Amino acid sequence: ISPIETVPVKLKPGMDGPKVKQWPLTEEKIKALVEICTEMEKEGKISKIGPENPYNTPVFAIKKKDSTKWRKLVDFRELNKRTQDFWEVQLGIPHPAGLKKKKSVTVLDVGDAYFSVPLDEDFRKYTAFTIPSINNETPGIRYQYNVLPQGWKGSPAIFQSSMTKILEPFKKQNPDIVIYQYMDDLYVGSDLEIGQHRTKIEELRQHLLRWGLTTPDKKHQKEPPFLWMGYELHPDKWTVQPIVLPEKDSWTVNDIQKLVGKLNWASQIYPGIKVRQLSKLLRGTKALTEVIPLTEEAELELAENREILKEPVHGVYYDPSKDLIAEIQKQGQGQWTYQIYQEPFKNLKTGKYARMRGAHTNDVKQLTEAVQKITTESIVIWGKTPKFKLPIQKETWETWWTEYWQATWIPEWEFVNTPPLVKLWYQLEKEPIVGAETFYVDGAANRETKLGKAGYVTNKGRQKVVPLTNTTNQKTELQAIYLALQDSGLEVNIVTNSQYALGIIQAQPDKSESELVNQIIEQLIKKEKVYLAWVPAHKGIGGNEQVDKLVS
Amino acid sequence: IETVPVKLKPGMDGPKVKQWPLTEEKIKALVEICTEMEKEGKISKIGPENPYNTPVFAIKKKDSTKWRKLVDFRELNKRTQDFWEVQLGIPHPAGLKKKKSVTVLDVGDAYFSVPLDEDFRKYTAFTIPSINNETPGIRYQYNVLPQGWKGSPAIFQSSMTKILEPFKKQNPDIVIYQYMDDLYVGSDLEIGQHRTKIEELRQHLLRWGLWMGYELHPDKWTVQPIVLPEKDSWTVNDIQKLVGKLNWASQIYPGIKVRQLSKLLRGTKALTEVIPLTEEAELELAENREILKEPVHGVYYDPSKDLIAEIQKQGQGQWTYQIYQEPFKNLKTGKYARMRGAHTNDVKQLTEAVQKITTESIVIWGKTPKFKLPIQKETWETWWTEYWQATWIPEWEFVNTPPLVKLWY
DNA sequence: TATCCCCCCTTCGGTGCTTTGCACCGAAGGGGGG
Ligand SMILES: O=C(Nc1nccs1)[C@@H]1C[C@H]1c1ccccc1
Repeated sequence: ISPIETVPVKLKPGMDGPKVKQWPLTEEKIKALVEICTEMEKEGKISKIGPENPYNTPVFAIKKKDSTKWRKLVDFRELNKRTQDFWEVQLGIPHPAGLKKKKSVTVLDVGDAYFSVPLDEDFRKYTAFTIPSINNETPGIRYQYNVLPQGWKGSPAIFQSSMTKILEPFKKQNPDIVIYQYMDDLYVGSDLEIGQHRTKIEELRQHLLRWGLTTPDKKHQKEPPFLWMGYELHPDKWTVQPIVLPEKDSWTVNDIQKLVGKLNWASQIYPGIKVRQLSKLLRGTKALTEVIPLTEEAELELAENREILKEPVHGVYYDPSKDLIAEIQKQGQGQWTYQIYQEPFKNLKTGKYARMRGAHTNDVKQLTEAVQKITTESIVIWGKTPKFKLPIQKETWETWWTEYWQATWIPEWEFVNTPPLVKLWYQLEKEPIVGAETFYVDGAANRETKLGKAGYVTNKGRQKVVPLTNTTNQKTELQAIYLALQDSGLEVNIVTNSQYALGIIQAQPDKSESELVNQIIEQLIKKEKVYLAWVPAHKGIGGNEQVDKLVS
Repeated sequence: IETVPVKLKPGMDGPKVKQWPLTEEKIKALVEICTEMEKEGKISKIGPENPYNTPVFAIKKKDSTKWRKLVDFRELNKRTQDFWEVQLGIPHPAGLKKKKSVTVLDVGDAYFSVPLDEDFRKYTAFTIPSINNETPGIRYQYNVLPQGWKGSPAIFQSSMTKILEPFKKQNPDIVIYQYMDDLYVGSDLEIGQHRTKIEELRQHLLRWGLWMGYELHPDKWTVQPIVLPEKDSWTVNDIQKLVGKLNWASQIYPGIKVRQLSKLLRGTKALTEVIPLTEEAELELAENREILKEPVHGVYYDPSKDLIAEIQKQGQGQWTYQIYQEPFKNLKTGKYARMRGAHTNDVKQLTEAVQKITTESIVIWGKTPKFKLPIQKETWETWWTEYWQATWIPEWEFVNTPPLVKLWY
């Protein structure tokens, strides 16, 4: 064994170690001495300190985890917040699509490496644990950890630091050997011949044994496929582990959440996954034991997802000698899919974007949100922003970014004709229309009464006022614009006294959470030319003062 | 010199900021630069026990090929206990605005000779991420004064004064003011002699302790008052929009009166009808136009407040901005126009406008402003690094409400 | 009644201000994989 250095660990200042007794347990689930404890004491992972360590921690045996293997899962829920904080240095999880074409691949596993990495001397006392012996009728003996506990707050960071320190000399001495080290896995690949690669693997094993870490051949995976973090590595292919979707005839909300989660997990390779109808059932919902009915849309969506998943699909590994191309498609209701690839019909990765940013948004903005996401994911996974192949027309994009009040950009894209193509349905007018009808719209509502009036006046003299109930001033403004749009012809000039409504319709939305806005968009797309203008309120400007008195 | 102990303000802990993802070339440049720095001993690798982290970005300054490291210090500067007030950052030359030429020099490399206080070393930690998360982030720690920290010039003040004393001795025709890592050198003399003299100043600094160059002209800077349209025949829509603009201006200038202008709009006419102005209307319009032409009265800088900068997109590559401490007491209203080669990149235009505005604000008042960017946070954080060149970073907030304003166009 | 990571999704009081509703957002929990 080698003397791998320990890391100094302390509690948070001004607060001391916990003392938590153990909940009542069962004789079947426990022992007079938890038989693994004595063996670990002999092995050196645990020592005995009885009189002068008046600290404790909850200890139990797990039956659900690892197929009732009875793992010694000691719970440190209190000491975790009682101890100092740590900065975990790894953020995400490696993706095979970021891997290269390596001729020889071997996966090494380090079993119980946490219990092999030593713990700091001072902090050993704070991890004291005791267990009752028989039916909680005997006290038992109090022990204390000598190595890294399983599930302690600093354990992952400390183990990663120790393991990268161990692996540093070997990586330095061999630059051609690639070694992915995530948590408790060790993917090792190379461009060497198979025999020489296995020889290097044996040198790696002997090096780790010199450092006290062993890689048992029980978990040492020799030949492909190599199960890696739930993926199936092949010489020229990768695939997620085969998925077993719930085929239950009845569907609870818990089962629906399981379905959508497994569908999201399968979405990174299977194209065309949609979960919007299965999440509209999740919003609001009900008690988890309530048998949730399935809408026709939801069941059609599930059938389509099943027919997608009934065939196998696979990705390909990265090749730095080529370029990355991503094509975006539109799936309606605010759903988008992309197929990042390098050569046609062999896609490195796949995914979906279905978020709704804002109560009022349209196709162009959501496509910009999709490209801006794909960008940051591609940066994370490859370090290069891909070339986009968008459905938006170049003229439409130019118009949008030149006339929009924000700063928007898309890195580099070529227009691809794949319907439904993103296009702007309606445009407003910059100059008043010659020979159009002018409407002065105003709506006044008292919040203390939850009533109000909405209507308009016109230069040609026609007037209208409708009473309102259970609506706010904003609503009244939107309804006033709605009446002005409805009662007018294909060309109309509307004067409004509401910056809120003027900004909402000016943002040029296509879909909204408000039926008022949806109806307004339908009227506007039906119309041919529409102009909007804003005047101050209570300014005595023309018939606006009169209509204000009418709707007050 | 000796290390001056640095402590935080009472009751609040050090920085904890995540690291934004970087591209392949930026990561490679960062790795090479940090390897060289560690070999020189300027940084030391650190373990997991440090719970502090600040983001680091890689940039490439203009007219160069070498990459340059840039570490975001915003949080640490905001947390540090008064190395801008208790230390020599207070005095700002009121005559810096009135100079024909203002040059910007780079003096950040001089800070790498003074070690930092050991009790404060733990706070200046940063992480270098890896592609695809392939390896844990290579953490580090500064062994010397860090570039971009507000207390770094505070520490180096005692040496910078000594270095610059002879230059002010033989040549007291230049006003000198440094903000963080940069030195603003301004001379009121002819531009031809100005460039040759900086070479001597650069030579003097070179031998005692780089070949780039910047140029500003603070004299040719004016506040932009708002102006009403000047038309002979006025339409109903044009009169309504003019009255709206005057109502906007009324919150700023109390002298504006729109009683007669509102009296002119008395019934319902079509938007395209022409309304001829009356005598009283013309008189009121002339008075209001003179009031608007007159520079704003009552605006005074207050050091107890903070500067807030608005930015509006006016279209066709033109932007406007306003620096103020109170929303109706604007200190400087300006305008930016798209430069050649950047007419098709809103992120690039806004990023260069931010640098121009902050440089002007530093030169004028000696306090960088709090930006209010008209952009999405996600796309800004994604693409603002590819175009940034300054070695300092302001604090910006985002806005998603439309401005709707033609008041500044 | 195990820890910590990425991810998806909906629900929430909390501030801007665009007012006292409304738009917007970050902090949690409910799942998926480690
Ligand atoms: O060890 C591991 N092996 C595996 N490879 C493939 C599938 S599971 C998992 C990464 C480990 C982990 C699990 C729970 C909590 C913390 C950490």
